[PDB]
Amino acid sequence: NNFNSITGNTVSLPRSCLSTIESESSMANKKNCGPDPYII
Amino acid sequence: PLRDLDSEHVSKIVRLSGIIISTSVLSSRATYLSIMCRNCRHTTSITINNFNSITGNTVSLPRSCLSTIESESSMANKKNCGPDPYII
Amino acid sequence: PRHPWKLSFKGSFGAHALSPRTLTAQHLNKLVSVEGIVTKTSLVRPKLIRSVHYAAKTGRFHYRDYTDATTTLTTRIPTPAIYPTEDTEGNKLTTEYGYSTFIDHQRITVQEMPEMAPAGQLPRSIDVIL
Amino acid sequence: SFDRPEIYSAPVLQGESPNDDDNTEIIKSFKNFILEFRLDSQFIYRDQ
Ligand SMILES: [Zn+2]
Repeated sequence: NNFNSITGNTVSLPRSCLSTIESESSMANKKNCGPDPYII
Repeated sequence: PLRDLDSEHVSKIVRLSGIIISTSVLSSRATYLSIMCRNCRHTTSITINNFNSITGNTVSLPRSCLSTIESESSMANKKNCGPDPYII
Repeated sequence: PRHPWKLSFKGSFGAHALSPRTLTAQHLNKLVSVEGIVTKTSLVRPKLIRSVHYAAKTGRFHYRDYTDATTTLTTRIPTPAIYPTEDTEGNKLTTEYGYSTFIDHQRITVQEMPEMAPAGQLPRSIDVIL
Repeated sequence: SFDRPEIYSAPVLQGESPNDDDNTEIIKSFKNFILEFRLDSQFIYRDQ
């Protein structure tokens, strides 16, 4: 909701996958997705 | 004799006698392994002829994809495959 | 009596009948009909779709398919597969030009028509990939 | 869409004089030991 910034990505894609820190699923099937794994 | 081994014998050939208490099960070490990049799909082969090291991977999978540094293809289609991208 | 069939559209578009000035970000991911003038056209360039290679040691032909984001309407996970110069066993590959497929690609610029454009303002344009 | 450039070599000149600590000379001496050693009257390592 904020577009005030210029020459800056004040909001960007997260630097690592958010599945691990959330731990949403009980199974949770060392696995690392990598830096900047998200695709728009 | 086994108790007369010294630091002067380190990394040198020694002849020594004794009795054997245990023989472990056979482990499988890789001599030739063909590896492929995870997303890049670059194909590489690693040949290992040395197996003396214990408790250590003296030869391991490369930490980054080797396609970029080689630059073997003229097209070369910033793209980074990631840390440890290779799969045996 | 093999290439997949494509679709073209005609008729009234309503609110989607626009001009390069009238194109806004609310029209993104929507089918739009845009009238204007062509100002710039690029060189027609072939784009490699499938590369065919020959391994002389085994005497076999291999191939690799390439896609980009402009080919599909839906986004896909970008898997950039490099141009193969080895087979899986390490034998040298030679490119088989003429067995590979290249699809023609162009980019044009469509600016709003000088009679439908305001008389003092700088014109607005948009790139179209063909 | 071109292929690899290839790198290859061929021996032409004599080069520098061989050195005993060089790996190639050690390999050659080991090869000569394998081929030419005689225990009593036989090439034991070659036959082995
Ligand atoms: Zn790669």
